[PDB]
Amino acid sequence: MQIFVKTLTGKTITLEVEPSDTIENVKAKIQDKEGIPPDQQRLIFAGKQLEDGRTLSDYNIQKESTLHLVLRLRGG
Amino acid sequence: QGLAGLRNLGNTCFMNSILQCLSNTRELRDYCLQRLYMRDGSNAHTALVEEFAKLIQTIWTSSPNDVVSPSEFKTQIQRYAPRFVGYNQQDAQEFLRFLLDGLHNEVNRVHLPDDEKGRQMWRKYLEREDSRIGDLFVGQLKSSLTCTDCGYCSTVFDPFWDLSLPIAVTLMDCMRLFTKEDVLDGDEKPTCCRCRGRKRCIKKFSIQRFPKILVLHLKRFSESRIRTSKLTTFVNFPLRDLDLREFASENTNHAVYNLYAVSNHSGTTMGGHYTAYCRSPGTGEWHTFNDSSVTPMSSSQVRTSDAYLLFYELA
Ligand SMILES: [Zn+2]
Repeated sequence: MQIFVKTLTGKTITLEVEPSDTIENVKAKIQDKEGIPPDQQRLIFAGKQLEDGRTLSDYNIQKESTLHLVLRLRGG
Repeated sequence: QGLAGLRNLGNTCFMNSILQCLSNTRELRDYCLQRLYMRDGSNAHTALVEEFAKLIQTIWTSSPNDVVSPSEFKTQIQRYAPRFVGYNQQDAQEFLRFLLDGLHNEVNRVHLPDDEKGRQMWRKYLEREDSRIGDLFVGQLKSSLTCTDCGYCSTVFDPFWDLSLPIAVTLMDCMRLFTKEDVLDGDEKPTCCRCRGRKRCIKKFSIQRFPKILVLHLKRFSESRIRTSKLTTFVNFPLRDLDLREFASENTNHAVYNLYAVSNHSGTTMGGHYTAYCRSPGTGEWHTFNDSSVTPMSSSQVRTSDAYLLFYELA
């Protein structure tokens, strides 16, 4: 199925995935497309940050859903 | 009074900044102070909502220049998000996302026209995720994907608890960038389910349901061959009357917000400091919270290029 990612500049990119694909696998695809290292990506959907080790279906991500890609401004 | 500062436990200003923003989120604060939470989960755990609420109750029964320790609280958010176990510098929006997800889970009560599809998707979402926390933050995006070959418009509806906005500068500019017709072509060509082949498509967001509290997260980041850096662009956001009607899926649906809190970051993507500016629910007056230090400020000092998360309440 296809899903989208809204990237840092607001560009949207398109991924082909399966519900059973792991979030890490998704970040790997984003990296193929955008060259951001997976450890730097955070993906947000329905208010949850997607975690490595889960799959898309654990987050109920449907065909043509959009994941929102952000990085980090570390501070403390 | 609500002007207690929070103790920095070691690079925890990202955490303190968000907690003050939530402390001054009126309906969320009240929920804790009336302990409606005890009345109200996805598992057996309640200690995160308990310590969060006791922290808010302590801030709001405190005297100015009291400093409150969020130590007990931190111990509990760590169990949801082990990322926060240490005392490293961290991202406030990541923190906000895990914190609200944790609170939410602990008090969780659980072919058509597009309009109707949206309303049914929404019900499906609330059948799974329904809490007082969600009540406050949750909204619904509509995404329309139109094939430029056959003209089919495929619509889907995704819940959101905040919006992460590209930086175009005015806040409205950033919202227009978020909601613009995105042309999906070349390597991004989607498969049209009617054409059943890859076609140039146009994808566009609009807001189908507006939340009571709208958190906007500015994507202050730029990826380059040369370097990943923070964008320090000044994004001019209004204090009052942020009117989002032009972004609504339905023509009339009125959606006007006033600011009440801002989480500020200063630095790079790799390190820096956070503070908060927050308007007191009771008095309407703004204060700067920089950990243990709380000082009055004027609303004319609230817009700065350090703003990273904006907390708006629906008027
Ligand atoms: Zn088509």
